Amino acid sequence: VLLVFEAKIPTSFHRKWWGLNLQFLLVFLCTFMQIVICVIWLYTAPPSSYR
Amino acid sequence: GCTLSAEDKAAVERSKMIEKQLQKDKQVYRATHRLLLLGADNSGKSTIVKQMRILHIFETKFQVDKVNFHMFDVGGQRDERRKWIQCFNDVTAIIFVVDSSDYNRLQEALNDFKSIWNNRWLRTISVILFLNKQDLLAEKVLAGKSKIEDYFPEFARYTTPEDATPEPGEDPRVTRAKYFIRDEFLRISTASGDGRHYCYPHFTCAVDTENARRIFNDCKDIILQMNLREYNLV
Amino acid sequence: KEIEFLSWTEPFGIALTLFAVLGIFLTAFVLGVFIKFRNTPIVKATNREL
Repeated sequence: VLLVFEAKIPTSFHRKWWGLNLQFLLVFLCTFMQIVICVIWLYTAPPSSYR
Repeated sequence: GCTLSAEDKAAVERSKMIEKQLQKDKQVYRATHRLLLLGADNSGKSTIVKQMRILHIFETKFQVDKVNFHMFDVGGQRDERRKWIQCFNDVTAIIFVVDSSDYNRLQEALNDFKSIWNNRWLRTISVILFLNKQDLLAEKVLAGKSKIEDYFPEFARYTTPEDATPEPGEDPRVTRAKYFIRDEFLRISTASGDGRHYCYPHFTCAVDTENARRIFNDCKDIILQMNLREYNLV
Repeated sequence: KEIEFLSWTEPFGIALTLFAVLGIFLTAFVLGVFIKFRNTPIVKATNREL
């Protein structure tokens, strides 16, 4: 929304389906850093139930 | 580089300089907004283009602050043979200057605006509607010399629309006629449209230096709206 | 020895499950409103895919 409202340049004309796809890829990159942390954890020393 | 092409490397360096110049020009060309200045000769568009010459082959290069504008200024009139609407199509806005003072030619102005707004070549592009030479219209309505009822039949049963911006001290009759002439064009602008383009209306006179800033604001709004519906937000 | 964990049958666990179900149903209701109005200007403004 910020880049739409701060385009002193002409119309972006971001053609193709690459708009929604770009949104999803950025979301995936953030969640991807989190998932890397997660997999390193659960593969190296996973948690366990403990009496 | 290879095969000892001595002159070819000089040719490549020449092409490198030329490409550098073209790439530099690309920034200005992409940044510069494009305007199609339509309208009949009586509209007074000569005065407004002179004002653009004052404040930044029928061209117009004017730089409002940090943003450039190019007016192609083709007539696009009923009689003028500048059939170059198909060319120079992807423009930022259309500047439709109208002489609201002359009632007899006002209906022809309606027809020209209808033709422009319904032309499928310019369907996407919006219209910056400059109802110009407005002071003489004020003088005409102030006197009883000429009346809107002479040509436009439905000047009666017309109350000044709500929030039609008053001008302190302006004659209420003149304001009523003014907004009638404006809403008469907005009536055409409403039809045959999915909201793609908006006829930004403005009241202007040949002694107005702020027209450049009005064009700047309308162009910024047009770019904003086009980006907004292009990203599926409006 | 007494076996201690946050249990489903424990009343506090029951309340915690009820709140989770309430949140799930409120989120589903918001999704339903956002879908029955998926073309309204408000839903478009707040990025409807996201």
